Amino acid sequence: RSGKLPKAFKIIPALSNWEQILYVTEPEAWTAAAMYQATRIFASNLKERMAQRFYNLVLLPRVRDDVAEYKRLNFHLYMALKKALFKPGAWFKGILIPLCESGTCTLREAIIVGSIITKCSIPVLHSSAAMLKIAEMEYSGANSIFLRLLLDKKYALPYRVLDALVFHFLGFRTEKRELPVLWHQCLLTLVQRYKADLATDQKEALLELLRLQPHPQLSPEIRRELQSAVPR
Amino acid sequence: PKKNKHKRKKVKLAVLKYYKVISRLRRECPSDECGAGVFMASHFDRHYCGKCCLTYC
Amino acid sequence: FTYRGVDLDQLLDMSYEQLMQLYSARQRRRLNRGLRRKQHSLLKRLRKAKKEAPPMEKPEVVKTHLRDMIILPEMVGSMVGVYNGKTFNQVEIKPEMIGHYLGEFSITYKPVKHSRFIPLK
Amino acid sequence: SSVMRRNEQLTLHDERFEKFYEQYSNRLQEVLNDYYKWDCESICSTYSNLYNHPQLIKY
RNA sequence: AGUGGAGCCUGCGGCUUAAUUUGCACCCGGCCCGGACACGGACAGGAUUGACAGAUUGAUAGCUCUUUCUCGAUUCCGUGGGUGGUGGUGCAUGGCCGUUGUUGGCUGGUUAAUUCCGAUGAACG
Ligand SMILES: [Zn+2]
Repeated sequence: RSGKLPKAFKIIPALSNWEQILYVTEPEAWTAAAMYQATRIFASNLKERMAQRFYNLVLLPRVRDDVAEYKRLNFHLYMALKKALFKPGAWFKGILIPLCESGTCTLREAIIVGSIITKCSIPVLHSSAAMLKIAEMEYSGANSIFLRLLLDKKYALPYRVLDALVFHFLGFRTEKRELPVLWHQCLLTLVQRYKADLATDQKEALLELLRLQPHPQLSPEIRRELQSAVPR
Repeated sequence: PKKNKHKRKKVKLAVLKYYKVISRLRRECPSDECGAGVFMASHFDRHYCGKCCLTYC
Repeated sequence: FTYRGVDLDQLLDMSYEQLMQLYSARQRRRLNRGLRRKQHSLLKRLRKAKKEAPPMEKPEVVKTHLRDMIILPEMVGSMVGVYNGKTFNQVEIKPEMIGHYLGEFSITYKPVKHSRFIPLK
Repeated sequence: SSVMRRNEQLTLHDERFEKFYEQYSNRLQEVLNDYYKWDCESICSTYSNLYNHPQLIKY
């Protein structure tokens, strides 16, 4: 619940055989505050790779079955997951992207950890790498929130990243599946933030993308954002 | 009774205390992970290493 | 002073196991059930506070919530301020305070301290 | 990758992405040893109304 | 037969009280964390992260008060009657349950015991 933690638990960052130590500690059976302190000490004095391994093995199933059980996130696990965001690269490669290729991510998980993304200023380079990687893999109902909020981060976008994004949207050219309102919201955020970095061919390509896949509510906004855009 | 958050003391030129002019003004921790620059905090009764929690008294 | 015919000096010399034979039935039952970690902690704290006290006047104040603490004969002369829920009350430990709990000496409630019509027409 | 590209306007940054997509003891003994009356209405009763009267001009 | 009389107990009022919760909810103290957007500040001269020891404290604690060691952009200060999101809530909305027959088919320790735990399928209407 609370109090000082024992000194035999703060030595696991300095202990080589961490796997058997965490295995003997009954991996299905801590509480949330123990996760908060453990993630604090495994993101504070620990290096990148084994912290990523900790994120892959322990933190992701814990947050997943917690939000599967209570349909929300506990306070202490939320604080732990933010303290995992204190190390950007390990948390992206250990929680975020494994949840992306998990394929079973729901809207609640995506919106919660995307809000966690929103509340912290992440580095531009490695986030742009994450942009490219989330652009390469397939579209579900969860990664769209990540696209929308990460474009709402409003960082200096690299142009290989923008090429990957427009390549993805050209990948959504001739599909007949009913795109959500949030898809048009993502497109609106992109054409609101990075309309200046789009060349004329990108503008017209998004124009027939608007033509073949229209929206009675949000497509005129994308139309007027494309038509009132000043290039570089 | 509001709990104010702790603020780190912005000390002026924290680098400029371990060197002269050459040598190391503070001790070096002899551990495996720490060394060749990990200077050694010299409190009025002890010495501490700020990375892997070495303790000398 | 004397307590059950026994003076304070050999009371301090008196052992823990047969100290119960002069105490009351509730007292003896509690000492049979043994003092827990908080009580031993406050015993050590009181002994420490009596340790560096200057040898002419009484030691400093030790404050606690332990209302279910019993006064033991070693505590005689300590300055203890026990909680009543809102504030701390400081009390002497007198030799004749031996059979009573600490919580008796800080009362948790304040006492209760609590034009006819005549027709003119 | 793609086929339609920048063609203009000042590529600043070089997009180092190769480390991302292709990525995927006496101390223990010594810490083991270390382990082991008035209110706002009634006050109006004490106010006087007969001290600082201005001069009255009669008719 | 009583109650209304008396003592005690209890329920509503009222009085005291920090609270005497209400048609553990109450009180006294100590932790934890509390948006982005816009603009103006500090920031590699270094923003910020972790920390031993001692203490404050009813108690201990880098979650606090001293003493400098380390991590380095993973940043942190202020003002908005501007939105708001781990919010609460209703409607249309796609999938999925339950709802309105018939015949077959043992490594281990443990107990009085084929005892206990422990590993471990088919058709017909
Ligand atoms: Zn070191």
